[PDB]
Amino acid sequence: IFETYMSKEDVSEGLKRGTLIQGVLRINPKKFHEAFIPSPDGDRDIFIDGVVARNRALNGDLVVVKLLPEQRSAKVVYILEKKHSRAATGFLKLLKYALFSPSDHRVPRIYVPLKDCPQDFVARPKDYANTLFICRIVDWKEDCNFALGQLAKSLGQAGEIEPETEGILTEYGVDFSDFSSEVLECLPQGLPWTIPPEEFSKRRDLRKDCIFTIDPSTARDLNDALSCKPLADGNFKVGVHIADVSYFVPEGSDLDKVAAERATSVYLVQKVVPMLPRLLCEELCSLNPMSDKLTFSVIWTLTPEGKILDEWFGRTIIRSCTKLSYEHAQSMIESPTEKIPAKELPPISPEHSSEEVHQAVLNLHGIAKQLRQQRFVDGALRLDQLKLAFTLDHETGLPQGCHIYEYRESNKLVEEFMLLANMAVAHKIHRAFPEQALLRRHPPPQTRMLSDLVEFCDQMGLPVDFSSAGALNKSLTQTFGDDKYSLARKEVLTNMCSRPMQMALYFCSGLLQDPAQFRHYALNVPLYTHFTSPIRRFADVLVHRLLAAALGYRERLDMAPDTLQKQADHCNDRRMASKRVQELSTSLFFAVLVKESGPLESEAMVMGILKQAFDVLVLRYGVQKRIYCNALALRSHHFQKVGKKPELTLVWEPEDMEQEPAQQVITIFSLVEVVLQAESTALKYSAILK
RNA sequence: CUUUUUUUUUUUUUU
Repeated sequence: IFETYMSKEDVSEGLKRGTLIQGVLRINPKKFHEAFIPSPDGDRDIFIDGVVARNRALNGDLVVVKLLPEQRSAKVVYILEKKHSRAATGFLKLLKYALFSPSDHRVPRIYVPLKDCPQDFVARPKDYANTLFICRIVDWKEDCNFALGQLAKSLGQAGEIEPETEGILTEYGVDFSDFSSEVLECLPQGLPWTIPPEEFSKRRDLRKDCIFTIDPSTARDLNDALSCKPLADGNFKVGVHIADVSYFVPEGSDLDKVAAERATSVYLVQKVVPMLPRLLCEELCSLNPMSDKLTFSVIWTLTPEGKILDEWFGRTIIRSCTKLSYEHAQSMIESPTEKIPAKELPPISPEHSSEEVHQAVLNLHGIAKQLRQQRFVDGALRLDQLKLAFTLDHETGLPQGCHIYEYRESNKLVEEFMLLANMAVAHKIHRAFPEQALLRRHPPPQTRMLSDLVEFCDQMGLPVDFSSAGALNKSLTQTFGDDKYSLARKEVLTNMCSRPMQMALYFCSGLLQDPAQFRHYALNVPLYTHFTSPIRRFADVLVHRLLAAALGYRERLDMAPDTLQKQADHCNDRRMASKRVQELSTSLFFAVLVKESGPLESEAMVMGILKQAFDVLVLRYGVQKRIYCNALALRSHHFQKVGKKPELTLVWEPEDMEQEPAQQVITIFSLVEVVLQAESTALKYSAILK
């Protein structure tokens, strides 16, 4: 039996008086009996014990609590915003009712009436033990330990790719359905679409320039293009061109409401959930080569060291000549003084030659190198962990093998100019409208648990400092490197260092009072926004509208500073849910590859020792498994610590008794060899020492 | 009714 809620007027009175504290609930996955909300001060988080004192609140919901008299303990007394999707995936069992158990251990256990269950489930239920179901919570009583739910549908067989993919898509709230006819009725009509003739005067015509895009090979939507031209005085004219999406998305139409509802596109291993209809996403706005397109552009005149001497914003019309990749661009970067033959090059428009593209990407790389060096001298921080990419089968969709996604120079050449374009646009739209502008901000990391990393790195002979961000980056660069063990050292230390960092936020400039909170911590800039990808995000469409209002092409936005804050608040959770969905898609496909590729042999580094287990990080792939002594064939094992440094001694079992048993020493940053083997569970495997 | 063990894994760029 729980406790009833209190009135909204009493919530407001006690929240203004100061007896109640609001905050976002976080629920421990490994032990569901405890919950945490962040403190408004910042000293230590607020504890909520039990399931009863959580009071029907779910993970991610923004609740209001009251502290018990005496870590400080509180109980949930009200819920303002229900931020959880209230849906789950799981299994149906039997005990008037039937039991539903979700896979997630934070979601409670659900009663479903047998009217919702299918017609042959009550008799012979043995075949419905590996069937995935989607169930939605609709009501939870004050006197029931179990929620009441409605069964949506049957997903499929548990352990497959598409039932689990659609289940994890549905559990986070990603709308992966199709667009209604009231959305496609706002699209432009006429299959051979052409540019209207009144737009040859309000936009600048750059059809004769050398214009190119550099994008991955498995990409159908293109959001940006680049151009470089050498001047006659040793300078460069560099132009960045962004697809004009806001011309095709008017304000107030249902297309704009749908694009604001699904605030971003979700990219998975096998497919993509878009933001716009396929016409706008793939033909009209996506800058395919050999076609005239309407863009919105920023053009600079830069020195060879990359210093701004001129700036011009404005709407233009381009015609791209080629579509390069990240592999051809590396070929022309790494062949500076040799003509690459045309057999290994993509097709190009006949108006231009490959010499122009070759010298253009050489000049852009030359500017981008100096921009990188100046940005990291200035104090930018970059904590890059390891990401892997799979190779699929064209007839069944199963993975064949995974490789390591390498961050080459062509991913930096684009990134420097995109950061330059965002840095220009943020300054322009902040000096134009100081009370309505959409910008990003990164808070400084938490002071409480950065100190724990300080006392951890005080030991173990590691000379790092966390006084700033550029100091942290220069310390992680200039301590160890260029080895086979030092790179694993770098990976384990980066994995520990990325834990106290906060998450970046969209915000409106008319609600924060001081300019200290406008700062972006990791790039070390005072102003930042997103502008260069309007097909993938809706915040860039908002920035396009604001900058077109700032340039005098249209009237000022008629939206309040609270509407922009609400839209940014929606975009933040949409981005977070999208990132979580791609993480689980990567985990799903790796588990499928492990099960269908036998045991996998790799090396690992120990990053944590417990009494009966220790945690490794697999170097070849990038996952963090746990190894238990119960699965080991040892004679004995002993745990020691001296100077707060853990120590594990393993005494193995010899194959013959006429020989002294071997010894194994396990401490932090130790290189071991492991093998990954799937087990009888559908989506589970284990790591075992070899 | 629920895991072979105390929460926080982030930033940037392109898909």
